[PDB]
Amino acid sequence: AVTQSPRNKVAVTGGKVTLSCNQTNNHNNMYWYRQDTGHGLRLIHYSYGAGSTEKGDIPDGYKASRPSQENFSLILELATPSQTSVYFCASGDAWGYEQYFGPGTRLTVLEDLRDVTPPKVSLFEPSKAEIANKQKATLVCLARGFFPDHVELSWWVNGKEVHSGVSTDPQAYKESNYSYCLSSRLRVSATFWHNPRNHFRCQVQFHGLSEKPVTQDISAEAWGRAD
Amino acid sequence: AVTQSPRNKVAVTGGKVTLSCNQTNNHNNMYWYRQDTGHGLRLIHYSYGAGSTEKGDIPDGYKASRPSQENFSLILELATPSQTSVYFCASGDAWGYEQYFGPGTRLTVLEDLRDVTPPKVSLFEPSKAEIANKQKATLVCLARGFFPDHVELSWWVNGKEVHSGVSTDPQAYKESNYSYCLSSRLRVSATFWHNPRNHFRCQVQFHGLSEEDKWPEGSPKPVTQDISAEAWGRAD
Amino acid sequence: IEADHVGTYGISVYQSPGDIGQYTFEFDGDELFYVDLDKKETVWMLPEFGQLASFDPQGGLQNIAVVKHNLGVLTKRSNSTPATNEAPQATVFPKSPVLLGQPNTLICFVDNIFPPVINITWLRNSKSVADGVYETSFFVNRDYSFHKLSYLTFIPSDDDIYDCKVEHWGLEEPVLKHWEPE
Amino acid sequence: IEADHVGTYGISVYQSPGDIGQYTFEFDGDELFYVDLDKKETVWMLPEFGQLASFDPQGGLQNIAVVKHNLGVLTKRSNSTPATNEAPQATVFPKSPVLLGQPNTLICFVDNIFPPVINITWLRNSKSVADGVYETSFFVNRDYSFHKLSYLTFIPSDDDIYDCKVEHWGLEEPVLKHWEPE
Amino acid sequence: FEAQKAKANKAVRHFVYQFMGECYFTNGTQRIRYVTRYIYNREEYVRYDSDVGEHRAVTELGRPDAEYWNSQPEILERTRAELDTVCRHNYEGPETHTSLRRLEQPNVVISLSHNTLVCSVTDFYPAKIKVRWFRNGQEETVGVSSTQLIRNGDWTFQVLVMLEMTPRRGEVYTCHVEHPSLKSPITVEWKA
Amino acid sequence: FEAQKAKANKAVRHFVYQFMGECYFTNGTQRIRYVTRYIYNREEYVRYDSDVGEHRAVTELGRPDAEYWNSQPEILERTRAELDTVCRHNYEGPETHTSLRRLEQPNVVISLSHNTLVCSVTDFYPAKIKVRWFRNGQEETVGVSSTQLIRNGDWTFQVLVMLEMTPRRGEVYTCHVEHPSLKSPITVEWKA
Amino acid sequence: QQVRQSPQSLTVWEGETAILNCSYEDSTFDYFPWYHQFPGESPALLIAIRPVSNKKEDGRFTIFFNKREKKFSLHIADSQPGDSATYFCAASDNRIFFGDGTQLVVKPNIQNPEPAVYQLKDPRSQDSTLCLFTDFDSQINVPKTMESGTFITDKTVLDMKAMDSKSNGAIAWSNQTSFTCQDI
Amino acid sequence: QQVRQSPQSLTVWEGETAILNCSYEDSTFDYFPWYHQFPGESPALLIAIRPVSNKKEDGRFTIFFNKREKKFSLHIADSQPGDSATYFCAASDNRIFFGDGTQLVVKPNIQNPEPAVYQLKDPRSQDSTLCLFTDFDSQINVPKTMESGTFITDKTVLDMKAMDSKSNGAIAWSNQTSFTCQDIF
Ligand SMILES: [Ca+2]
Ligand SMILES: [Ca+2]
Ligand SMILES: [Ca+2]
Repeated sequence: AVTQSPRNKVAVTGGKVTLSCNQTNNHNNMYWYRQDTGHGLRLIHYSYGAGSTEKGDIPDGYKASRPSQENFSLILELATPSQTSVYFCASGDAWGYEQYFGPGTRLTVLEDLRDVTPPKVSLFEPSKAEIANKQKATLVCLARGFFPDHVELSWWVNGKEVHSGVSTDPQAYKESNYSYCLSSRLRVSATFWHNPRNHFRCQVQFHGLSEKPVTQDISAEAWGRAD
Repeated sequence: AVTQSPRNKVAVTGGKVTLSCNQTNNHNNMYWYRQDTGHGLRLIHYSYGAGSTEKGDIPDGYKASRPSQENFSLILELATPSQTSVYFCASGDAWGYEQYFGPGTRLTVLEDLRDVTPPKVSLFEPSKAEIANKQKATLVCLARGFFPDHVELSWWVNGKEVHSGVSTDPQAYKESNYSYCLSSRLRVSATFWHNPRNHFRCQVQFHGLSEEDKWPEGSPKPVTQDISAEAWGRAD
Repeated sequence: IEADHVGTYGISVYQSPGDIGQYTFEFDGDELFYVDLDKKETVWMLPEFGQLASFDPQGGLQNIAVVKHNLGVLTKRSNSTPATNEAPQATVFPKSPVLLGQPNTLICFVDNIFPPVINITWLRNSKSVADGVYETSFFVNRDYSFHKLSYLTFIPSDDDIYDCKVEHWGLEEPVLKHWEPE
Repeated sequence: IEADHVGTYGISVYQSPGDIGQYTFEFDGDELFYVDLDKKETVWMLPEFGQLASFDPQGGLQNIAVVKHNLGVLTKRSNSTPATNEAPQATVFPKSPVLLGQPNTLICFVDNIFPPVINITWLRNSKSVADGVYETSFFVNRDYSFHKLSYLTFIPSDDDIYDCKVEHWGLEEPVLKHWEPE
Repeated sequence: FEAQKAKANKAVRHFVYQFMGECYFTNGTQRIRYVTRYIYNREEYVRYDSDVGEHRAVTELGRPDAEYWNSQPEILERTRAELDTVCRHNYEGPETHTSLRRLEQPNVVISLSHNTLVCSVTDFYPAKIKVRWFRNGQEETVGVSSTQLIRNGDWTFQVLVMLEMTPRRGEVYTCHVEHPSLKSPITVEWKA
Repeated sequence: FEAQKAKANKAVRHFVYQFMGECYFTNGTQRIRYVTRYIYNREEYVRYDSDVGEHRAVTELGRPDAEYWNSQPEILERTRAELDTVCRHNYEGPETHTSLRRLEQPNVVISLSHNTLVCSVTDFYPAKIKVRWFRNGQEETVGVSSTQLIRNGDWTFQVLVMLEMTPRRGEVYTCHVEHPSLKSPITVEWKA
Repeated sequence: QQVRQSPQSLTVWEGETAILNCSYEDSTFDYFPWYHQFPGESPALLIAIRPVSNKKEDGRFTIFFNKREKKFSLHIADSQPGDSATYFCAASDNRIFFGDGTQLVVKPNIQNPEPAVYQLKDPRSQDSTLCLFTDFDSQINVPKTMESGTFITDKTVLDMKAMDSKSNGAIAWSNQTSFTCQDI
Repeated sequence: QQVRQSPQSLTVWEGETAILNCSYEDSTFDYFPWYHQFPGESPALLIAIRPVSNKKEDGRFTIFFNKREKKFSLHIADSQPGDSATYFCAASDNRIFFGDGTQLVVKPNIQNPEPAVYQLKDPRSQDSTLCLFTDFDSQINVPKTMESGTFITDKTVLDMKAMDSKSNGAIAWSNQTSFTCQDIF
C-alpha cells in the first residue's frame, strides 16, 4: 500500500514544504488530494507515470513531481495559511477503478510561529454514585492548551490500548481563538474498576515542530482505587 | 430507249433461242419479262449491272447474260412449248422509279415444224346499202390459214398507212387446234369510197421461217412475207 | 424511358481495286447480320434472330451495286486520289475469367483498319490453329475506319501461350499480339 | 436500407527508440482531430467541427501513457526484436483541375511508411518553399503501416515545376516525386 | 417482321466507298432521327439529316449530288419518308421482337490481382447495370475503380469493377450486381 | 457534444505499439459493432470483438493479456460497455451533428486527353455519387471508365469518369451528376 | 411477296367510274405504281403512290391506298372508250412485282343506234358472205354460234373523224352451203 | 465537469433509510463510485455503478442511477450507528471528481433512558467539576452555555461490551468559582 511521509507538519508562511508518497503496487497512476470542511476531496496533481504529471482541480500554489513510478511527491514552494489542511495520497490504475488512499497528513501554516503548545491532559475519576446505581464506571480524560489539533489521544488498560468502551470527540473543541480542547471517555464494569490491580491511563499523542513544543505525548494515569 | 432484237421468232422444241436488248439510257438495271394471258407480267431475270444477274419469279428454263451495261440478253437453252409468249425487256434505275419497256417479241415453240403457213388475206367490198343509208362504207379484211400468230395487219390508203377510222381484233382468233384467223374493218365517208382514184389495200406482215429451213417435198416454204389485198373506188 | 438505342440500317462498303464489297446491319453497335454477296443469302450473328425476323438479301446487293457505281463516279470527280493506309491495333483478352480447364473463348480486337482488307490468324505456342476460329465482318468507326473481331475458343492451361497475328498493308511486317494465362 | 460508416475512435501510436507518440481520431478514413501531446490540447482537422463537438485531451494522454507502458512490456516479452523498415510511396496530384492563374492546392500522397518517422517537404523548381505547406497526422493502413498527406497551395503556371522530396530510413537516398501541369 | 434498309442514291491505288443510314431513337419511339452518310474514300461528302429535311453536301466534293438529289421530288420525298418506312418501321417490327427484348445473365466472379479486389461481370445484353462493392455489410465506395464496358461482339458485355482494400482474413467482401437480366440482385461472396 | 474514446487496457532497434477502437456502424444505428486491437510491431496480438463477447488473443504472444483481462469483472464488463459509451454515444452525439451532416458541392468539368472525354468531379463530401455520360440526348454507357474516388484528405472527394467516343464536331456530350450535395442534378455540357 | 389484282376483266359505260382493286402481303413495299398496256404494244407507267393515302395525277385517275389494310385500288372517273387497256398494279422495294392485270373495256353508248347486218361481197375469194353486224348498241352482246364451220368475232369499237361517232362491229363467216345471217 | 452532493449533513434514527443525492453535468462519466471515510482516517471505496440503473452490493446499500436525468443517489437500509461517516460520491472518465461530502450521523436508539448528571473528581488538579451528563436519549439535545468560562461538548455515543448497551454522553467543565451542574429534562 501507499504511505505518506510527513504525517504531520507545522510551517511558517514562506517555507518550502515537501510531502512524499511511497507506493507499493503495480499502479501507474498517483494522485495528491486535499481535504477540507465544506469542500471535501479535491485533486491538486496526479501523474500517469514517472516523469509525468498533470494539474487537477486547484493546482495553484503547488508543483508536484514523479521521479519513480512508485513515488509521487507534492511540493509547496511558498507556503501560505490557505494551504492548511489534510493531504491524502492515492494510488491506482488507469480508467478509474478504485483509488487506494494514504494514512493522511496534517499541515498547518502560520505567520506567528509560537502559539503551539503541548496539551495538559488530566484524567478525572468516576463517580461512586454511577457505580452505586447502574453498576458502571466512566473515567473522563481531558486535554487543553494546544494549537495544532494534531492530537490523537487514546485510552490504555493494563498495558494495552482499547477501543471497546471508548467515546472520543471527533473534532478538537475550541477556546475563544487560541488553543483547542478535547474530551474523551472510557467506561468499564464496576467490578473491574475497583480492582487495585487494573491500571487506567489516558495518552495524548502530539505532533509538533522539529529542528520548545515538539512531538511528544502527555499522559495522566490513575489506578483502580477500590475505595 | 430500249430495243429488243428478234421482234418475232419461231423455233422447235430443243432449239437455242437468244433474245437481245440494246438499252440507250444511263440505267444500270435491266429486267427481262414474260407476258401471258391470265398471269400477266412476270420477271424471269434482271441485272443490277454488267456481269451481274439475278433470278426472278420464274427463272426456270432460262439463263440470261449482261455483257455490257447497255445490253441484257435472255437465253433459252432447250426451248419448250411452255415458253411461247411475248417477252418484254425493260430498263430502269435502282429502288424502283419507272421501268421503260421494250417493243415486244413474240416467240413460238412447237415439236414438228410444218404447220406454219402464210395467211390467205382477201379484202371485202362494202354493201351499197350502207352507203345509201348512213352514208359510210365499211371494208373488211380477213386472213386465215396461218399458225404463228405473228401477224400485223395495217390499212394503206393512197400509199399511206392510216389509223383514223380503223378497228381490229387485238388477238388472232381460234380455229380448232391448227391455224388462226384475224379480222379488221376500215370505215370512210361515202363520197370517198365511190371515188375511183382512191386506193384501198389491206396488208398482212407475216413473220415466218428463214434460211435454216430444211423444208423439202412439195408445198412452198413459208418464209417471212407480206401478203395483201386491194381494191379501188367505185361508181354504182 | 429516356435516352437509348442507335441503329444503323444500311452499312454498305465497297473497294475499287479488288472489287470487294460488304453489306451489313447493326443494332447498338452489335451486328444484326450481313448479306453474303456471293451465296446470295442473309447471315445472322445470332442464329435465333433469324427465326424471328428476316431480310431480303437482294436489298443488300442493290446497295452494293449503287455503291460500286458511286465509287467510280467519285473516282473521276476527285480526279483519282489515294487513301493513306493506317496501322491497325490489336488487343487480346478472354470473354470470361481464365478458369483452368474450363472451355472459354479468346477475343482479338483489331481497330483502325483501313482499307478494310486484313489477314488475321491465331497461334498456339507457335502452330497455326484453324478450328474454333470465327471472325466477324467489318464494323464501322466514326473516323471512317473499321474494326474487326476475331475469336478463338480454347481450353486454359499453364503450359501454353496464345498469339494473334495481324497482317495489313499499313505494316511492312506483321505484328502479332501476345497473350498468356496470367 | 443498409451499408454505412466506420469510425476509428482512439488511434494511439508510440515508438520506443525515440519516445514519439501520436493520438488521433478518424471517422470514415478522414481525420476528425488529433491531440497535441505537448501543448496538451485537442486539434481539429476541420475547425468548424470544434465549434460543435469536443474532446477531453486528457483522455488522449492517458492512452499514450497506457500504450507507453505496453510498448515496454511487449518489448520484453518478445525478447527485444526489430521491425523491418518499409519503402514509402509518394504520389503527387492536384485537388482540382489546373486552370492557369486560378489558385489550386497540390497534394503529396505518401502511402506505406514504417516506422511513423518521415520528413516531407516541397520544392518549387528547385528551391524549398515554406508558405502554404500543410501536413496531416499519420493515418493508419489495414496492414499496420502509415500514410501521410502533405499539401501545398499554388498558382498553376507554364514555366515551373514542383517536387515533393520524401526522406525516410527505408531510403538511403531521398526520392522526390515530380509534377508539372504538362 | 421484315426490316427495311436505307436506299442509297446514284452519283452524278485502293478506293473505298462507304454508305450508311443511321436511325437515332431516344426515349424509345419518342424522338426519331434518320441520317445517311455517303462517304467517299475516308471523307464524308454528302449527307442527309432528319432535322435538315434535305441532302446537304458536307464537303465541296459533293455539291452536284446534293443539288441534284434535291432537285427531283421523287428522290427527295422518298428519302424523307425513310424515317418511317425504315427507322420507325424496323423499330416497331423486327427490333421490338428481337434485339430489344433479349436478356442475359451476367457471370460474376471475384478474384485478386499488394493487391486489388477485381470483380469481373460478363456476358450480359442489357445496356446499364450496377456493380457495388461491400465489405462486411458496409457499402465500400472509395477505392472503387471501373474498366469500361467492353463490347465482346457476340451480343454480350464485359466490365471489371476493381477495389483497393488490402484483405484481412475474417472479412467477407461481396460483389453486388443489378438487373442486367433479372430483379433479384445477384451477390457473390468471399470470406476466408 | 463531447466525444468519448476507447480505453487501452494494461499489459501483464525501433519498436512501434498500436491500439485503436473501431465502431463499425451499418444502416446508421441499426447494427453497431465494436472492436479494439493491440498491435505490437506490426503484429496485432490481442483483440476484442463486439460479437465474440470478450477478449481473444489473435496470436500466442498475447495469451497472458487476453486471459487476465477476461478474469477480472471490472475489465471485462467495462470494455463490453463501450459499445454504448463510445460507439452509440459518439454516433448520436458528435457525429450526428458534425461529420454526418456535412454536404459539399461537386465541381464538375469536362476536358480531353486518339482521345477520351474525361469528366472530372471534385470536392464533394458524400461517399456516394452517380456520374452519367450522355450524348446527343442519348445515354452512352460503353466506353465509360472510372478512376476510384480519391480521398483528398480535407473531407472532399475527387473522381474521374472517362469515355472513348471520339467527338465529331456537331454533337453535344453532357456530363450528368447525382446528389453529392443537392437535389437538382448538375449538368455540364460540351458542344462542338 | 406477290400482289393480287382481282377484276380479271371489267366493263362499264362511258362517263362511269371504273374501280380496279389490288392487295399485297409483304411489308417493304414503299412504292405502288400502276401500268397500262394498250392492246397494241408495250406497257407504260400511269400513276404511282407511296405510303400516305390519296393521289391526284391526271385528274381522272385516283389511287386509294390503305396501309392498315394493305389494300389499294385505282379509280377512273368519266371513263372514256379510249382508256380501254390492260391494267397492271405493282408493288416495289428491291424490284417490281405485277398483278394478273385487269383488261378494261369502256363501252361508248351509241346515241343513235341502227342495228344492221350488211352482207360483204369480194372480187377476191368466192362466197362473198361475211356479214357485218354494225352500229348496234353496246348493250346487246354478240352471240357465238356453236356451229363448227362458223366463226364470229367480238365487239370492237370503231372511231372515225366524223363530228362524233363510235359504232361497234361484228364479223361472221362460214365455209359451207346455205349461208344466211339475217337473224343473228 | 463537477459533481454535486446535496445533503451537507444528515441525521436519522437506527433502522431507518438514509438517502444521499448526487447530480453531475458532464457526459463522459462512465463510472460513478461512492467513498466512505470514517472520522478516524483515510477514505475508501464502498459501492460504484456503471450506466444501467440499480445496484445490489452489500445488501443494505443501493444505488439509483438515472442517466436520463443525470442524477443518482445512495440509499442505506436499516442504518446502523456505526455507518456514520462522511460520504463522498464520485464521477470518473479520465480521472475522479468528488463531491462536498455528506457527514452521516445515525442516532442510536437509547433503549432505557436514565438521565444522570454525575460529577467527577480528579486526584490531579483542584476544581473537581467535570460533569458527565449521560445515559439520556438522543431526542433531548445537549445545550450550550453562553458563559465564557464554561465549555460544553456535543452529544457523543459510547458503545460497551455489555449484552445491550449504548449510552450517550456530554462533558462540561468550568474554570471559576461556584460551579454547580444540576438540570435534567
Ligand atoms: Ca420483300
Ligand atoms: Ca336472240
Ligand atoms: Ca469529459
